Amino acid sequence: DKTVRWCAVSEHEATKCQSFRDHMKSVIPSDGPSVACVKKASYLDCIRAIAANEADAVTLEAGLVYDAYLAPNNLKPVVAEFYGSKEDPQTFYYAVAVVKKDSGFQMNQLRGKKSCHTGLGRSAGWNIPIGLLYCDLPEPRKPLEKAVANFFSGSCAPCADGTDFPQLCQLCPGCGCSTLNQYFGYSGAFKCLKDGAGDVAFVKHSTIFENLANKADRDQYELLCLDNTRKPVDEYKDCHLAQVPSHTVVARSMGGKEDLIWELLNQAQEHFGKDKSKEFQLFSSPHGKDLLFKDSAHGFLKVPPRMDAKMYLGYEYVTAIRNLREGTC
Ligand SMILES: [Fe+3]
Repeated sequence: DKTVRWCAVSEHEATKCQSFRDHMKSVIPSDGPSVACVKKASYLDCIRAIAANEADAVTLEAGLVYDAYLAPNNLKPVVAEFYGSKEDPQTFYYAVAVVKKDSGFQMNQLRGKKSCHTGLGRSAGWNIPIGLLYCDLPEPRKPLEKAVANFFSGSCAPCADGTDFPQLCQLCPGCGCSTLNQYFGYSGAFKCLKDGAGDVAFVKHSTIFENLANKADRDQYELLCLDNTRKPVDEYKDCHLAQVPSHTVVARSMGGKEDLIWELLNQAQEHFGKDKSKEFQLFSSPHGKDLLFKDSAHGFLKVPPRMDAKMYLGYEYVTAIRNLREGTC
């Protein structure tokens, strides 16, 4: 069943990918799916490599799936992550704004505060919050990156160009686009908040639970709700910025190996899915969080035949992104 060339971003993911390869070989027969690992410094290099037929698959944050669809890449989503539980699979999650208790400010008082984002172009960390704050940003609002930099009084926006928009990396110099940057991703943005670098972290509903095991510690944090009030972190269903689509594995439109990608991942979730193995775990890792797949994922679901990015994401989310680039107040 041939080999799937997986694209790992940076060393932590590369290590998890090698383990994935090794463990799959020990359980899957020389007749089944195998995994090869291609290491890149950023997801952008992964999209390039896959379009150039040098790699086959990579799991992309949903907000990045739309971009990957554009030419000359035209990658398509083939396998989606799902969350919650196997009994009731959720193909969406909640974007929330975590803050520290007693910090004294609401959503409409974010101007001048310091922000921690999962990464530029990502759903919860960027598209949803910046989409909501768009008109609050000072003019000229284009380029958006600078308008955001001027709005806050220091930020960490992984993957943003620190040369053109220096304040966007004030909280994480260089704005590294990988786990090499300790403040990259959901847990990285949260650490940026915990460490006291930022005042707010735009992450998902499970993020704080993934980083603080004791409720007493979580009680020192809160969420910013859209009605300009705050609520406990366990009340995200009644205090979130929006619901967004699951992250998805993408592949080429031509000779993309989506059939083998699904076969690989479907067998992988049975052998190494949640609570399945004591040797290897697809959804966790001793090397870090959200490596290759999100830790909050509980399994995979195959994307319908030939579905493209726009259709996968849905009209509501697609409109948001488009309205982020355009915008009018
Ligand atoms: Fe996300």
